[PDB]
Amino acid sequence: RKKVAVIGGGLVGSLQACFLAKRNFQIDVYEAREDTRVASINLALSHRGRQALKAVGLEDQIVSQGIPMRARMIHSLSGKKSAIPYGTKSQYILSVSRENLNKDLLTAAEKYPNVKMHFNHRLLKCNPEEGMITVLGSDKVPKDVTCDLIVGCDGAYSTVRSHLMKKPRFDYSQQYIPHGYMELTIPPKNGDYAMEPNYLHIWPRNTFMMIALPNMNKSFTCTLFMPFEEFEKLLTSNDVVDFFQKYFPDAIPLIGEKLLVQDFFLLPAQPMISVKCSSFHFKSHCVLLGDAAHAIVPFFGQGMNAGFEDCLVFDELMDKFSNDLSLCLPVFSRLRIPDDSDLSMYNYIEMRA
Ligand SMILES: Cc1cc2nc3c(=O)[nH]c(=O)nc-3n(C[C@H](O)[C@H](O)[C@H](O)COP(=O)(O)OP(=O)(O)OC[C@H]3O[C@@H](n4cnc5c(N)ncnc54)[C@H](O)[C@@H]3O)c2cc1C
Repeated sequence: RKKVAVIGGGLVGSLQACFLAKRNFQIDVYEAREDTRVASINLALSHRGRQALKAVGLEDQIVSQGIPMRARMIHSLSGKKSAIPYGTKSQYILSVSRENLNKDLLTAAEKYPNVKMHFNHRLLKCNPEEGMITVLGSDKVPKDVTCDLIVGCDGAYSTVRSHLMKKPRFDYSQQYIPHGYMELTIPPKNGDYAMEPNYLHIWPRNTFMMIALPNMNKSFTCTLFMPFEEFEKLLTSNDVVDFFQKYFPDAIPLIGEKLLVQDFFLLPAQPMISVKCSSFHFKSHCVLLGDAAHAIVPFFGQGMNAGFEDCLVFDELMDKFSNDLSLCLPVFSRLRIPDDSDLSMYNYIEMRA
């Protein structure tokens, strides 16, 4: 039995646990955060992402909890709506709860005898060549443990990644992009959806935009993507309401003015990083999946779905190369990296037609 340390019990980490569990590895997952089953909110799941769940027999489980989006609904500056179908049926996407997907994936990974969950454990440091990691439980005693394979599934700020990268003469490397994001809610109207549920709703503007995905509880979660330069200018409730009157006129009625002003100032806008690694593996000891390998901002694509495909492709290599990691890893890097727009920046011009 070969020993695997999966760093990160998020979306990709939990998925990968299931894939590896099928291959009779000894898998220990280490999640810094607490078990969410005791203790953004939406995502669009794609056809490609589905395939990965199906490969571990979770699809129908997760699909039943999801609301299908079969077209875009565009909200123009004037507050008018227009529908745009997806070309192919395979472009349909599914709105799913982030939290509950993570819950389901974790339970699925525990259904396996050879999987043990280690919550409230934060990788402080690791050694790739040495196959050793340094974790930290709540008891707060740095204990070091060895392993055969380290799977960096520890998200956009991967600690595993920080150890696999070299560190040049003068680090002229910006981490964050100039855009930030903020979540709002369109609540139900009369115990039902305040707009058309089976659409991805989009308020495209040039340098900023909002999107809305439906929830099972008959609300929509909004996400507003804006340069910090713009967020900076919205200091008061009056500023916010003014901004929304001017750029998202139909949104205020849907969200409600009070609710908007409350939720807008719960937190600063959340920053985002755009990174890609030259390689997703070290030797035969360490591989990166999900945002650890490629942190994809939503403007340029679909991070979860990409990470889920990471798992699928990795699993296909394992079949292909009979669990030989010396081969799977390097080939994984080579085959994934070359896998490269609903949320692009544009003005939407209303025509007479
Ligand atoms: C606003 C927004 C909207 C998005 N919408 C979509 C969408 O619609 N569709 C889509 O496909 N993608 C979407 N994405 C991308 C998607 O959220 C990510 O790409 C995806 O969650 C990556 O999954 P992951 O497992 O790699 O990382 P994560 O989900 O971030 O999980 C990483 C885990 O590692 C843990 N961890 C971190 N450091 C340590 C450490 N040192 N020790 C131990 N554990 C650690 C964290 O606690 C976390 O549980 C969106 C992203 C953003 C920011």
